[PDB]
Amino acid sequence: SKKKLRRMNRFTVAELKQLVARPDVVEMHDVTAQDPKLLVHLKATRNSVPVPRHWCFKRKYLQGKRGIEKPPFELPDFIKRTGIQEMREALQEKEEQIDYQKLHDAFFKWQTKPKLTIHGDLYYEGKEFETRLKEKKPGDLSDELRISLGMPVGPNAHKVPPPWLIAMQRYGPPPSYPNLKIPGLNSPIPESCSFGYHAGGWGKPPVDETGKPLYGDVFGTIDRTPWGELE
Amino acid sequence: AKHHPDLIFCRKQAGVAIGRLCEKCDGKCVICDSYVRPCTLVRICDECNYGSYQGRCVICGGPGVSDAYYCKECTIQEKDRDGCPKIVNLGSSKTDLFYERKKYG
Amino acid sequence: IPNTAHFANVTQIEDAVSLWAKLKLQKASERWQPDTEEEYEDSSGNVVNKKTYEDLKRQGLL
Amino acid sequence: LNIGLQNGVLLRTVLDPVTGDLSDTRTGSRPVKLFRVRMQGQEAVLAMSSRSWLSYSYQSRFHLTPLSYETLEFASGFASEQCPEGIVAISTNTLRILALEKLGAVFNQVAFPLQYTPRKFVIHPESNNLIIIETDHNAYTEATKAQRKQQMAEEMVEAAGELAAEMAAAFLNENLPESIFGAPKAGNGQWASVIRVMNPIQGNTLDLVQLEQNEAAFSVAVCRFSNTGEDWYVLVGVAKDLILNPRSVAGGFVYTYKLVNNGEKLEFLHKTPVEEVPAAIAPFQGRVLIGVGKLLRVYDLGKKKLLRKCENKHIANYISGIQTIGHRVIVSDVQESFIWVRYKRNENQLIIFADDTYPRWVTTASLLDYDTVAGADKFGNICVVRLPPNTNDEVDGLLNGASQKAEVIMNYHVGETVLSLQKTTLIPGGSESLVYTTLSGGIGILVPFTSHEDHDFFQHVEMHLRSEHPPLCGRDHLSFRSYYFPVKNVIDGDLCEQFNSMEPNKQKNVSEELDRTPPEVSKKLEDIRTRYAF
Amino acid sequence: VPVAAAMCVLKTGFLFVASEFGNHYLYQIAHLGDDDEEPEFSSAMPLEDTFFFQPRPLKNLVLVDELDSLSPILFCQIADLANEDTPQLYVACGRGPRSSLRVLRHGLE
Amino acid sequence: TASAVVQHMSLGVYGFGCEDSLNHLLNYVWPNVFETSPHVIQAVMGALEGLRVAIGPCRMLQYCLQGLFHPARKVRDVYWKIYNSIYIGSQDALIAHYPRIYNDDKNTYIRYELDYIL
Amino acid sequence: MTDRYTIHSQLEHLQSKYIGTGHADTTKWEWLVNQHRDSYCSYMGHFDLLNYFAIAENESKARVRFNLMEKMLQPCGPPAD
Amino acid sequence: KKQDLDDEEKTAKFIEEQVRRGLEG
Ligand SMILES: [Zn+2]
Ligand SMILES: [Zn+2]
Ligand SMILES: [Zn+2]
Repeated sequence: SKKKLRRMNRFTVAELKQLVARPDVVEMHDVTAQDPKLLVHLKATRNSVPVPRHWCFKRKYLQGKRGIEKPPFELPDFIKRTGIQEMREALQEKEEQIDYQKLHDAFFKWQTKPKLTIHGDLYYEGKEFETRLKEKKPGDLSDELRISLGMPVGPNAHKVPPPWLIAMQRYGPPPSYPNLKIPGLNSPIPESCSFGYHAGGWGKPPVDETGKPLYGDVFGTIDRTPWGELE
Repeated sequence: AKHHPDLIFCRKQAGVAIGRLCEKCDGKCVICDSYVRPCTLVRICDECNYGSYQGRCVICGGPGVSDAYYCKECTIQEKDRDGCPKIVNLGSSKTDLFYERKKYG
Repeated sequence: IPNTAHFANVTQIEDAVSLWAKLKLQKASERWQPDTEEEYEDSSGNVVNKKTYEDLKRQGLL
Repeated sequence: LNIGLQNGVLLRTVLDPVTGDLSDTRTGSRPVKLFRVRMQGQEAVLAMSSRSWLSYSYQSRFHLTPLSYETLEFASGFASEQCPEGIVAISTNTLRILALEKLGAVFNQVAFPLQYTPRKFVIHPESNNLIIIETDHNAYTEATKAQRKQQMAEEMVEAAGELAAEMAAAFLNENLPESIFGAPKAGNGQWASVIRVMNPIQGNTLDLVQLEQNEAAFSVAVCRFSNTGEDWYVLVGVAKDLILNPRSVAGGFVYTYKLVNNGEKLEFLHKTPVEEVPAAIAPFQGRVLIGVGKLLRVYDLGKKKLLRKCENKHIANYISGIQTIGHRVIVSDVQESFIWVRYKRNENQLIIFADDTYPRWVTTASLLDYDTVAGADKFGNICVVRLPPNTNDEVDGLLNGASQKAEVIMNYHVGETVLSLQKTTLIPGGSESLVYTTLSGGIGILVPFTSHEDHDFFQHVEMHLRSEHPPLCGRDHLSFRSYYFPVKNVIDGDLCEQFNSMEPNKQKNVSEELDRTPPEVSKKLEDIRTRYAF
Repeated sequence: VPVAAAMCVLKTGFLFVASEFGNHYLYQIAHLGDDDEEPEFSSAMPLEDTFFFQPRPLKNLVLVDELDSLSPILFCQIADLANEDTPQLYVACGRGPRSSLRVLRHGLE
Repeated sequence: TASAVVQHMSLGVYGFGCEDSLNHLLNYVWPNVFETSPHVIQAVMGALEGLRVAIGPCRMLQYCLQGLFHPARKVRDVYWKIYNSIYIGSQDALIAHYPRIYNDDKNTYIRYELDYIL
Repeated sequence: MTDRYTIHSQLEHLQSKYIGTGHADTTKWEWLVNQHRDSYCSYMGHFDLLNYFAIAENESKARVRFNLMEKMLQPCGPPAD
Repeated sequence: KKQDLDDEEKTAKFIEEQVRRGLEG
């Protein structure tokens, strides 16, 4: 009867979102806690880390991941500079039918840190293939995107015209993104760029009949030293 | 130890009597069950040093031959403050091996 | 009503509209209305909303 | 042997058939003459170049401390019955029989008394006077005390008894100096505060203001509003009916004062009510930031009462202090951490753009440069927190905090609450250092290394000393320094400087572990202190 | 005497009074404090009220010495507010009526 | 076996400032915390207390919060086991780390002595 | 069944060995009160937090210590049932 | 030995600077 008494007084997910100051934080299962109020308040504190997603999944963790084939682990490039890949291949192949200064320099002289996630980055099944999104930034580009466009990749990409910069200057930039500035369209042509119609031109500056730009500015019209640094 | 979870420690107040290990078991930490970096000495409960047990291998139960130490880890996380680590259960392993012995030869 | 994570597990229309009232009021408070709250200096030595001050400013006189 | 040149520098050296080792400092561009006296149970040396430097191996350590007195032509030791131990000193057309005080206590001092617990004080930059706000919970302001005293005397007379025997005026004359007989003071919610303009050279209080009874003063700033001229103004936050342990107020006010008479007289302008206790104030681009309660306002000075030019209400808990570099603003709240904040001016907004990932009850903060802030903590730590390199200064959630967080690059458990951190240089031309003082009375400094060689060296000194000379009480030094958050990027100077007092055989153990000799190692210790500090 | 965190009464009639904040003190005992007109309270005398008494400046002790102390240090600011080029410390410290503003320098008095 | 490695590594790097990478390794280690085979569950718990001494308890506490009061009971078991293993060590350091918890009508849950402002 | 009651015995004994640990049915009240009581013992410990409160209020460290130890009895109001 | 020489030079730098400052003094 006591279990039923708590059930009878148990809150709906709508009520729990209502009284609670933050409602998103509130999951469908939080309504099943002993104290809905303390649990939502504890999930609504800064810097906390949410419980891993697979607690309820009937199947196992990485057992569910299973079936596809995976390429063997790829060595850190600075270990790869030693070539111990080649030495191991040669000895292994002879059987199948290295100097020391390079190794010490590889560990100390030229070893550098990797890219590491900050506190709150939980691992989950698919995070290695999760598509990085949200990047609403027009300025960021790729090399696969540039090449598969036929647009230059690397340091010349800025003078390599994105084929929709001419449509930015023609209909305005993408209308969902007024905040989009396009170099050579709403900011000046990048350094050493040239507006033009030849292969590699920046079009013509978006212009009104008095001589002001209709989009951005097509021509481009403290003491940050750290405190205690080594020498 | 970390290897047979069926084992128990005395867990009373430590004392001043040092702990000793058999020649058989010697060379290891009692808890982290490694074999390295001995830092600090073991101390044992008054009962667990009373009686014939003056100088016995804490683990193997046998003759005291050397001192018993604590690994650097266990002393860094302060697992060395739980009193007598004297194991007050003999454990199935010694019994069963002796029994199969008496059977065979 | 914008479909946002705040409405996760809301299935009833009445709950969605209500939740909306509280959420609208809260974002109302956290957002700062500059003109509605700014305090401007009456030249005699008084304080009135910047919106009223600019309105009256032009408003033949201010 | 001790060597004095005539360009003010001086050398020490130990004596052998040859001069073996050396170390040298400066002592003034005028020729350096050396003299002998015996002091406090030890012989020690004088030396004058442009002031007098007493050098003594302070229980086996050279301390070379200047004195507080005028320049000299000659002197020598002296003893008497009148002056049992001291100095004959002939000086600028003068002869002096002197005596030297406590031969410890690196610092001098001179004391000027106050009335209340002085919570804060700022320096008026033209005249160089101090504005101090003093406060006391559980006390009586002078008015109410005199009134209540005489009033109690009034209910004395009503005893209706021989009326004749009148202790009334006797009492009312009697005032025991509170400084020595205790503070005749009590009440639970009753504050009392005071403002004082005080000259720093001589102790005289140039001016004084006594707030009402239940008013407490919590923060003060000295600014110059852009719209008005060059007049300096003093703003004094004030809470009204604070109750401490439950917590509730009537509310705040912000007294404003004109700072007239070249910097020697406060005179009232106006007090603007405000809806919580404004706990910290700062000048900022011609207008004054004021953190009140949990909100952060930009205010500007009107001639009726302060006006509100902008605001932010996201700040988490309650605002304890606020710092501002030229462009952006480090709010520092009581529980959550430092919170960075950017002031978009033309568009007139304050935008939260990045903040710390830890909880940390900040008491005081200080800005090392654009990127980094060094903050004390109330439990005893010191942290140093810098924004990572690539951040976007200007935006318009993540882990319930702001979008991008700030990494922590030094943690260290000083040992006592640190109430005031500040970056400066002590000796002239000696390199910038970070001076902290604490709530027990200690004054320490933190000092950045410059060269990986030395940093690794000191690291190995302390690592070996740690295990070969453990603390007395059995604490484990690494743990102690890592009480709350684990130590990171700091070398302990008071472990290392204990080498000199270990026992020589162990001195040798270590000294060989680095393959140096005790003198070599000791000198290399004495550098950092010699060159950064006293 | 200002509130103490520990008194310790030596031999030789000293009495070291370590005020919890501010300066310390070392007194000596020049009267063992009996046989005068100060009324002595007791366990035995009845009332139903509490006996009163009246404070007075020192009689039975004398202040031999006084150790300087800084604690607490409520604010500190390192600055150059006199001519000289070594910056002084302005350390505003104390509690209650015994509070003070101290100026410190490197040197010996 | 990977969890054993992290244990020993963090115990060796104690106090040298290599915390960012230990923090990242802790992020991968954490999700195994729901597991059954005694050898792996016990290797994981060992790793977690090593990481406690090397990261601090403020971190482990932030990781351990949201599930102290979860509606499940398998998780609440696991989380209270971890949170004890912390609290036994470093139960003093945990003082300046607990979150601030709002008081309800008939109790008082906030410690005000900690924000006596000076 | 077996799991619940052996872990229940282990948690009750570990708790009666260490005041303040928890178990899967610890309630908000016991959590919060153990957490206060530890804060109190630690203020009286660290010689310094004592100075901080004894200056924030205007009491003397003996009176402060006394009030802390008075409160350690029932710090978060009376129990909940 | 190079490190010894180096710190010798460091000290020479210090003394030179402080004494030249005294020289302006
Ligand atoms: Zn071990
Ligand atoms: Zn025992
Ligand atoms: Zn054995």
